[PDB]
Amino acid sequence: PRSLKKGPFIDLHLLKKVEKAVESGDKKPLRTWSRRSTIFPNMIGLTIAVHNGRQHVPVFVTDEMVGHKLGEFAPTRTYRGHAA
Amino acid sequence: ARIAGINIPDHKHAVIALTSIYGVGKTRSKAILAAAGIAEDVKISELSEGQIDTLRDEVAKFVVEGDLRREISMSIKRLMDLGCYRGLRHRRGLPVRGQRTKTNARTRKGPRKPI
Amino acid sequence: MKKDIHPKYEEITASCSCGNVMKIRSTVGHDLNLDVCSKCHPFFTGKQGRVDRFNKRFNI
Amino acid sequence: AKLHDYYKDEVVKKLMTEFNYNSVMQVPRVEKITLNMGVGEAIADKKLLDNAAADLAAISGQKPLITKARKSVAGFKIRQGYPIGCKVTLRGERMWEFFERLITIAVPRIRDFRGLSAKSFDGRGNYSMGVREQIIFPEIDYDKVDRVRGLDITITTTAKSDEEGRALLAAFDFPFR
RNA sequence: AGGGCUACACACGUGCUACAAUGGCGCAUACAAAGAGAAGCGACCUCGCGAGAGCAAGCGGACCUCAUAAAGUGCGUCGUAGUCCGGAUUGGAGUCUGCAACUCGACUCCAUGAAGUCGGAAUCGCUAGUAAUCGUGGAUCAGAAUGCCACGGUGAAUACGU
RNA sequence: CCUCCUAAAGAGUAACGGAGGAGCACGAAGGUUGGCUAAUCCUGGUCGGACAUCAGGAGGUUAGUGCAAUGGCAUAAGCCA
Ligand SMILES: [Mg+2]
Ligand SMILES: [Mg+2]
Ligand SMILES: [Mg+2]
Ligand SMILES: [Mg+2]
Ligand SMILES: [Mg+2]
Ligand SMILES: [Mg+2]
Ligand SMILES: [Mg+2]
Ligand SMILES: [Mg+2]
Ligand SMILES: [Mg+2]
Ligand SMILES: [Mg+2]
Ligand SMILES: [Mg+2]
Ligand SMILES: [Mg+2]
Ligand SMILES: [Mg+2]
Ligand SMILES: [Mg+2]
Ligand SMILES: [Mg+2]
Ligand SMILES: [Mg+2]
Ligand SMILES: [Mg+2]
Ligand SMILES: [Zn+2]
Repeated sequence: PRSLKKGPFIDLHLLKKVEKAVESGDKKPLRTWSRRSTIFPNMIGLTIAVHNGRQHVPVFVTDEMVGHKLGEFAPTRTYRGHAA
Repeated sequence: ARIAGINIPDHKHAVIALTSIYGVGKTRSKAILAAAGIAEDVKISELSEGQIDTLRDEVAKFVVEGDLRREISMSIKRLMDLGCYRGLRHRRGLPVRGQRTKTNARTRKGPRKPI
Repeated sequence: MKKDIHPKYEEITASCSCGNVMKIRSTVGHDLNLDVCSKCHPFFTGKQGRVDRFNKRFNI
Repeated sequence: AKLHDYYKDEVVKKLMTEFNYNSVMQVPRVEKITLNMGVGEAIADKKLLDNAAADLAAISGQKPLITKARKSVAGFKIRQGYPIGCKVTLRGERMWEFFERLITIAVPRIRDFRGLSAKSFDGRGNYSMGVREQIIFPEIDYDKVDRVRGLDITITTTAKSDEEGRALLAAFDFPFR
């Protein structure tokens, strides 16, 4: 994990979008490619559409998700089993 | 003998015997005994009731046994309930820490299941 | 009770770590040393998350 | 007899005040306590039925009655009359003394004891509970245990409802979560 | 830009680590060779259990640094147990590189403590400083070896014969 | 040879009429004295599950009877000593 002294990494464009969306009522999802950003407390209640490689998966942010990276909630591989 | 709700081996050295508690390894065993003023090569049988009580008092400082078990179960349930990558890996009984699954992964997957 | 058939059943002393001492009939024969009892067990007395943590580790 | 004097002197008063009973004879009583082991794995080994009956004897202070199959049951491979359990009925002095050993000694020794279910009343006032390991009773020697036996304990009460039964049990500081 | 090359009912090849007592653990203490280094190697000191961090010498080097070799030896302990064997897996907490460690890094600490008790048919290497075993260094490289390339230490058995 | 129906409310009553059983078992499964009461389901309860043993309730013989069927059987003929 990222060193504690560096703090939590979030992409600047996503931080700006989240500040804008918290400041003006809950809008449509936040379309983002920043799977690598940390989920901040000020995203709770927002719906964030995280790219998985092909699509933007909706992620409703709850408190239990805080501190995780957004890509943790948008699986990138499709697998339903072999011999199926 | 009876510490943290469990019986500790009576014939082993105290260091080894305390690692029978769920949540006590070798380092925590040394720490407990050095905080209770008891030599590590002392067999549990060669211990006064009062010294066993001191040992019990020092074990209650660490989360062990059923408290530790439900902590771990809560952490895994939280992962599974969130639906994060690690939660899905726990659900499907696959390695959670990035290991290859093309081969190996038998510890998580269990015995080979032929087609 | 019938004669001759039952376990020997006599009074002994149960001494707990917390200074509780109770005399009790039992089949154990000897005296007991209790590591816990009803007067010191934490359930009987009453001696029984992400946002907090994120904000404490990432003090800006 | 400690808990029987506690019942006669404190429990009756508490319950009479709470439920506004006219006669003390209405206060619920602990009528009996039955300890039962189902040892269905003794159809293979009869010697497993005895050793369980040894534990019960140690735990209750009372030779147990071997129970047997009311009817043949092909799912469990039991013919009618086959001995597949043991039980003790504790009454009076022995009942109150086992009740004290259970509340004050044995239940504190249950692994990860977080309380007993206040749900386990039969609808008529009687309380059943299970014990997963017979080791919680200090009569059962750990260095002498052959197999991890459990048992069930029923407390049959004269209470008319579950409300009254749980008021009676909680008057003895029964550890209901 | 984001994802994939890291998928996972499964099968094979090449390895690593074991299954222990010719061993494990603890303390103490001997004896190498080779090699690399400037956006690099980084001492000493201080802090941290630790990975590390802070400060900061020396060295383009038979000078400084990486950098105590380990097996060994002495003392003590474990006493044949799935164990004081094994160290997979997972939870929690961290460090560092790097715009960035979710997919998918290495490492640390606490906890956890799986299979495995010498491996079916079959099959491989090796004739001497070899095999076996023990550590060490380098290229690639921000970071990322159980692989590759190289270096010493200990050091066998057997070869009648075709 | 036994039980039921045909068989017409006493007995009896035929057909290559309609359905089943017997050719034993038991020194207790006989005698007697003392006691006892079922099936089934609901709720609670370690393993334990549809179904074992335990507790309570409902039910009231819908059980049981050494073996068919019928008629009996609680004062039990049923179950224990
Ligand atoms: Mg450890
Ligand atoms: Mg990898
Ligand atoms: Mg690209
Ligand atoms: Mg590849
Ligand atoms: Mg080890
Ligand atoms: Mg050089
Ligand atoms: Mg095994
Ligand atoms: Mg072995
Ligand atoms: Mg040759
Ligand atoms: Mg090597
Ligand atoms: Mg290099
Ligand atoms: Mg490198
Ligand atoms: Mg007639
Ligand atoms: Mg007529
Ligand atoms: Mg005629
Ligand atoms: Mg009679
Ligand atoms: Mg008769
Ligand atoms: Zn106590």
